[PDB]
Parts: sequence; C-alpha cells; structure tokens
Amino acid sequence: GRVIRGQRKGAGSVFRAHVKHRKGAARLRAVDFAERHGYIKGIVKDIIHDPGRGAPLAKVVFRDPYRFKKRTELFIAAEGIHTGQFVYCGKKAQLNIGNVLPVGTMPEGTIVCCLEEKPGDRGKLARASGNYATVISHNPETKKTRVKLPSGSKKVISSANRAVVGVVAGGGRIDKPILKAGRAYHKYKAKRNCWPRVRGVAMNPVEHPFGGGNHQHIGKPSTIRRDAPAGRKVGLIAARRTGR
Amino acid sequence: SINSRLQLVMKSGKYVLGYKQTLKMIRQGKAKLVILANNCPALRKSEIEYYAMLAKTGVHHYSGNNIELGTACGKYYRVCTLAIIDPGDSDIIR
Amino acid sequence: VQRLTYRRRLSYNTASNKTRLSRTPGNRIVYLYTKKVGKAPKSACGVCPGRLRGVRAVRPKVLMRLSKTKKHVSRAYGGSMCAKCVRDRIKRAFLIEEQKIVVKVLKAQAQSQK
Amino acid sequence: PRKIEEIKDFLLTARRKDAKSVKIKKNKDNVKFKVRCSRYLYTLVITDKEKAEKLKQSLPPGLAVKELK
Amino acid sequence: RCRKNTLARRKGRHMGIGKRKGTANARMPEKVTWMRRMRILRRLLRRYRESKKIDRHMYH
Amino acid sequence: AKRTKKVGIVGKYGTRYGASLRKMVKKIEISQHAKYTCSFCGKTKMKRRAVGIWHCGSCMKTVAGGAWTYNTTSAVTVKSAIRRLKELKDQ
RNA sequence: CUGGCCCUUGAAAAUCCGGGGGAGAGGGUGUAAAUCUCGCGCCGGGCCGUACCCAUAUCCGCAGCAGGUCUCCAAGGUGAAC
RNA sequence: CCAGUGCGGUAACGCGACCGAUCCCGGAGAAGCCGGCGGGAGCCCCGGGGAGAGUUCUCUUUUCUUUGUGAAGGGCAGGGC
RNA sequence: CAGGGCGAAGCCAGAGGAAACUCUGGUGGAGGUCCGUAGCGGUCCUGACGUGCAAAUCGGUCGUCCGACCUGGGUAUAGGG
Ligand SMILES: [Mg+2]
Ligand SMILES: [Mg+2]
Ligand SMILES: [Mg+2]
Ligand SMILES: [Mg+2]
Ligand SMILES: [Mg+2]
Ligand SMILES: [Mg+2]
Ligand SMILES: [Mg+2]
Ligand SMILES: [Mg+2]
Repeated sequence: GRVIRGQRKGAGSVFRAHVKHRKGAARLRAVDFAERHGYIKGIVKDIIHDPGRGAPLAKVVFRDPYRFKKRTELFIAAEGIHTGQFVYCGKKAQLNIGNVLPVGTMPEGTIVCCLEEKPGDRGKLARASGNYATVISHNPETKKTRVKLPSGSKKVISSANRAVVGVVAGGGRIDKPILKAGRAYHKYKAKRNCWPRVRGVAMNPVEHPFGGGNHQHIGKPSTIRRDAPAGRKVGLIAARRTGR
Repeated sequence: SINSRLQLVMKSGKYVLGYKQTLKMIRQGKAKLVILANNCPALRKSEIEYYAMLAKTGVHHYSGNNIELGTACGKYYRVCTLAIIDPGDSDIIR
Repeated sequence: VQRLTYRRRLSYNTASNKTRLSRTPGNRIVYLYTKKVGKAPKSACGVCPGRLRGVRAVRPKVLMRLSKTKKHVSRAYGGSMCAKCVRDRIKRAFLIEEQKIVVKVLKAQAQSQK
Repeated sequence: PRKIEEIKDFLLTARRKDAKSVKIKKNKDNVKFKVRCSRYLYTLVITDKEKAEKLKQSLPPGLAVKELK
Repeated sequence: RCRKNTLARRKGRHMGIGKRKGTANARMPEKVTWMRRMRILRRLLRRYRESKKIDRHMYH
Repeated sequence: AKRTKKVGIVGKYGTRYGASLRKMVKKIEISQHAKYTCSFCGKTKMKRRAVGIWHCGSCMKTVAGGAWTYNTTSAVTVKSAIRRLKELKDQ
C-alpha cells in the first residue's frame, strides 16, 4: 500500500547527496594543442583530501597557453605523487607516475587510472581509492584499445582518450574494520542519507514486500525478475546464481 | 666505492660537514671535493654544483641518502653535503 | 560580588559578542566589546607556515586606515613572500636561465658536430 | 587627547584658526594647559610652577582662557 | 569564625582520615607533584650548571 | 610486555569488539599512528594527515601514499613495472 | 603555545589588502606632476527598529493552569564538587 | 653643464609621506572536536594602613562595609616567533 | 556538557640478559570506558492524582551524561503522499 524505501531515493530531497564541503569535481583537464600534439607542463600544489571520497585530490597548476593566466585543476592523485612534482600531460609526455597520456601511446600492461571511456570526457573509469586499469593490447587501425577494469571486465576503448599513469592513492581503505557503529554513521555523514538500513523482514507488509508474518520470515523467493515493477524489484535482482 | 676512502679522510685529513660551512670553504677556495648526496634539494645541488665549478672543484654525487653519508662519515647524524679540505693518505682526490 | 550584563540587544555568546571586563572611573565593572583577533599575512610561496614579519596583524577592512609602510616591508616581493623563499626564487631564477644557456650551446655543438 | 612635550609646540597649536578655550588646571605641581581644537585636545604638563605663570602671559590673541577650578 | 578554623587547618586540625572526603589524588593531584617537583630539580640543575658546579656531561 | 601482555595500542578498545577484530586492527592502528622517515629530508617526520595523504613536518612536503601505510605494496610493484615499461619502449 | 582523534579533515561571498609587472605622467635647475599621506583644517551621514514582561500572575497550553519555552552574568562556609 | 619618481641596516628589517593604468599572483575575510601547560585579567583570599559602623555583662590592636580610573592615543613590562 | 574512578599507546630511568628482549619504578592521559551533577530520558512503586495543578501532569526511585550526545533559528520533503 505504501511507497517503499528505495522507491523514495529517486525524488531526492532527503536521499540527496550531502555535498557542501566537497572540494569540487575530480576532472582531467580538457584537450587542446597541448594534449593533442605536445606535452604541456604543470606542478603540484597540494594534496588536499575531499569528504566522501577515499582518494586524495591534487591541485595541479598549469598555465593557460593562450591568455596570461594560471589554470588550476583537481586530479585524482596517483599513488606516489608528491607536492612539487612536475606533472606532464599530453601525447608527447613520457611514461612515468602521474603523467597523463593517451592510452594509444603507452605500451601494453601499463597500469593507469582516471581513464576516459569516450575521448574528452575528462576521466571516468578506475578512480576510486586503490583501483587501476591495465592496458591490454592495441589495434593500430580502427584506433581502438582493449583495457581491463577493476571489475575484471575487458572493454574496447578508442585509442584517443587519455588516462593518468599509476594507481589511485589510498589503497587498502577497505582493510581496516569499521569496528563500531559510530564510525559508520560518522562515515556516511559525508556521503548521503543511506544508513542504518532496516531489513525488509522487520517492516509491515504495507512498507516492503518481504514484510509481515508471525515469524520474521521472507515468504516468497528472494530472487526477482529483472522485468519487475518498481517496488517489487527488491532482494536479489535478476540473480544468475545465489550462494557462495 | 667511497665508503672506504671517506672513512679514511675523516680519521686522517681535514673536512667540513654541511653547508654555509662547505659554501664558505669553496668561497675561500681551500676545498677541492664537495660530496653532495641525493636527497639534497635539487636547488642546493645545482647551486653548489655551479658555485664549485666556478672555483674549479670536483663535485661528487654520492649514491647516498644524507643518512648513508653520515653513516659513511663516521658521524652519528645527518649530513647532506660535505667538502674535503685536505686528504690524508686517502686518494679520495683523483 | 556584583555581576554584570550584556549591553547590546544580543544575548548569545558568539564570535560577535566577545566581551571583556573593564573598570570605569565610576567603580563599575562593565562589559567592553572587543574586536576579533586579526591574523598577519601568510606567505604566497605556500610552504612556510609562519605568518610574515613587519606587518600589523589586524582585521582586513582596517588595512584601509593604515599606512603604506605598516602593510609591507621594503624588499622585492615584500609583504607577500617570506624572504627565505625570495632568496631562493632569486638563485633559482638564476640557474634555470644559466643551464638554458648551457643546453643552448650543447645544442649548438650537437648540430655543429652533426 | 595628545600630550605635547615642548613649550614652543602648543604655542603654535594655540595659534590655529580652530583653536579655542585654552583651559588651565592647577594640579599641585602639574599645571596643565589644555587647548581645545577641532580634532584633538593638546595639553602640556609643566613641572616648574614658575615657567607656568610666565606662560600664562603668552596666549596671543585673546583666547577664551578659563582658569579651571 | 571561618578564619579561626583556617588557622587550625594550618597546623593540621580537622585534617584526619575522618574529615577527608575526596580521593588523595582529588585533594592533591599526583600530576601536579611532577610540575612542582620536576620543576624544582630542573631549576636546581640549571642553577648548578651555570654556576660551574657540574659540567655539561654530568648535568645531561 | 609491561602494562599489558598482548593488546598494546588497541587496549583503548577495552573488552569490546571481539578478540579477532581488535587483534586485526592492531597491526593497522600501529602503521597509521606511526611516524615514518621522510625520503626527502631524511628526518623522521612523515605523519598521516588523512586517508592516503602523508605530510612531512619538517620540509612541508605532502605525499599521496597508501590508506594507512606510506606505501601500498601494489603501488611499489607498479612503480618498478611502470619504470621498466618506459625503459623498454624508449631505451 | 603544544598535543591527541578521524574510512568525520570540519562553510561561501561582499568587502579590503599587499605584491608582480611596468603602458603612461612630470618639470626642466625650481618648479612640476604624484602622494595605498604623515600631521592639520572644512562639510556630510538619510530611512526603520529601540517602552515593558521574558515568566510557577504579561509568552503557549480556553485561566494569574505544579505543564511547556532559547540564552548571559553568577559571592562566604563545608566539601572533590556548579 | 648634467642628476634628482624617499632614505637607513651586513640581515631579519627600519623610517611619517614616497610616481604609476589595463593585466597577473597572493593574503585577510576563512574555520572541527578534545587533552595538557603557561601569560593576562576579573573575582575570590591573606598581611597592614585610613574612614564610617556593630558589640563591649566579660573578653577581643575587634567584626562588618568602603578604599576608583573608559575608549582613543603615547611609552615601557611579559608573552610568542 | 561539574567533580571524580579505571588507567591504553607513546616516553623516561633503574635492574636482569650474551642476544632476543624481559622484569621493576615512573611518566603519559587513550576510550561509541565506569561513578556521578547540568542537560536529555521515563524503569519500578503497577505510589500520588484520577469532575486532576494537568484532555497524561506530581513525588520518591531510576537510565544516560565526549558521542550513532543535547539543543536554538534557517531550509527541504505534503495525503495512497
Ligand atoms: Mg513489527
Ligand atoms: Mg505489497
Ligand atoms: Mg551578526
Ligand atoms: Mg613595517
Ligand atoms: Mg529596553
Ligand atoms: Mg499508578
Ligand atoms: Mg479521589
Ligand atoms: Mg494549586
């Protein structure tokens, strides 16, 4: 009868993302002469960290090669980047940690992060806190390249798009146990209102389809059609297997 | 290597440890081997490397730490740079 | 003891109502409303933590009343950089140019040889 | 208020257009000469009680000398 | 009447076990009898050194 | 083994959270409140500022390291491999 | 001042400021532009709020209703102590 | 006949003013919580002078009250670097 | 968001040991830690009251009291929502 939590995360307005103190988008410096033909320069200012993200950001100062000014960016810092390092960008850049190149240039097996899935979108893939994406193999004509993502899936990408070299800094954030309910509330209090999650079996059948009963049992198979209406589509969504 | 020859200089010859004392002995001119280490901020490297070239002094980029230079100099502490004034029996000077 | 009271219609201790005791010539301890503690300028190099020298640390809109010499110190980059990072930016802007001359003649000898 | 330290100095400040009402308190060895001006009130603290009565006969034009008591 | 009592507490009257109510640490914090003590011995060794009583290597 | 046998840092968590979790957190809680030696100035001043960001007290360097150690092993084995891939390409 | 804690890193803008740079301005042997002007002098600052209660009888609970309602100041004694 | 967009200190920096636009760089505004310690203050206290009180059957140099300097300048303490 | 208790890492000495390191005495002040004010809560008497002071209050006793703590104003979400 009611509208189940999960249906409500869409309207927002409470279930909305918590973003006052966030330092700004973690982007990748869109393209020009410098990226498409040369090797524009720039130095690292600081490694300030943003709330709600395990990776530290880096304010990298280039200088705009068209008007006397100083463009400043926010790169997801590759592990090893320090303050004062020179980060070089573009096609003619050389292969070492923190230099953004086009994946077409660097050899196979290179370990990159903050990759783009379409050319120019300023960095989308493999940028979480400790993830990387290994370049697999090239294809000179058709200008495509095969890339392995942290999920283990392999994706064919156009050789143009760029990606910084190295791994994302802050690896192993999942290794230390949260260890107390305080540290969880205190952790999501920087991301959005998705915390203490009530299991459906504890709600009355008007609020969640797994409800009701004189015992706290589910009642119907917890695997559910992918072609489900919103509101039923709860539990194991379109599970192919189910079990360890 | 130069863990052996330097070990002899400290014991027998004269030497100056550091900077603003090394730089004052290249200023005077009475020093003829400045042993930088890595981990010296490349500004103080390039400025001693040039300040010494002007006085015709050999520079040496010891593959050290600024710690594996004090350990090499029989000292118990941190030496980033150093300038050898006079050798003993050590042919640290070529 | 006589106890005292706030003086403006504000009664919430804040960064605004920050007070102090004073003894007037009527033998009357009274609240006096202080000014926020101003901070001296930090270096523009971005590495030295200490606030500068030779500048009055005072709330920013006050720098309009003050004189020119109270706000700076007479050097290159004075009043904005810390002079430990100035004397570096001099002898760093030296050898960057000098080893651009050195690569200029090593490039002129590499093409003179080839 | 500003304390003037020199006898000659307020002899200039007491000749201004804005000056008026040179007030003279006798403080038992501190005989003071407060000259009201637009901005400030310059006072001289004389220590020698003779030099003070000599200065009494120097207020040039007929200022509003009000011997304070 | 209070000032006559405090003249007894000077000589240690009404200070017995039967009139203590806080812990020994609450009445005189063992944390404070570092700063009282360590400051006294340190200020002694400082006056002893600048007085050429003891040398640097004895003092350290 | 003075003041305790085998809890050390995580004595602060008291009886709570279970042994196997307090124990596992120990090695971590040691390597993050640890002060490492800066590989620029040599001085033992590398301290953890927040997750993956490590600051040197002396020379005011800030470094993007691991979550609670200066270097993840994954990043060190990448740095050696990335360095060999560019020497293999350009020689 | 100096610490600890964080898978928490803990506000923006008006406003004001120093510095880089150095286009241009200045008078031509006593003056001149200029004074992020040093001292001093002249003139101006309009419009709205401003009583009193702030509560076991002025507020809300049908009321001078043991309910409810955000703060500031805060002595002597005993005691560890608001 | 030329010179003169202020001078001092080796340096931190100092001096009352010290030519200057578009543009550029930076600072201030601009930061959590908690622990410890030091400096200043107000108040509290103790010893001693004044002034006015209270008690005085006996005793108490007694007990009580009161005993001041604003912003804004100017100078120097004592803190911090 | 009194005053206390327990007393973690770190650190210092002293003592053993060949070495690993282990003892002893301090420091140190950690924690969804304990007692316990203020605050917030509302267990038990199945107390008071039950045409009440009150359309849910009142006593004694209680829970928690540096954190998933308590709060003021501003702002968001509106009826099969
Ligand atoms: Mg139920
Ligand atoms: Mg249903
Ligand atoms: Mg306000
Ligand atoms: Mg100055
Ligand atoms: Mg009023
Ligand atoms: Mg009952
Ligand atoms: Mg009845
Ligand atoms: Mg009644």
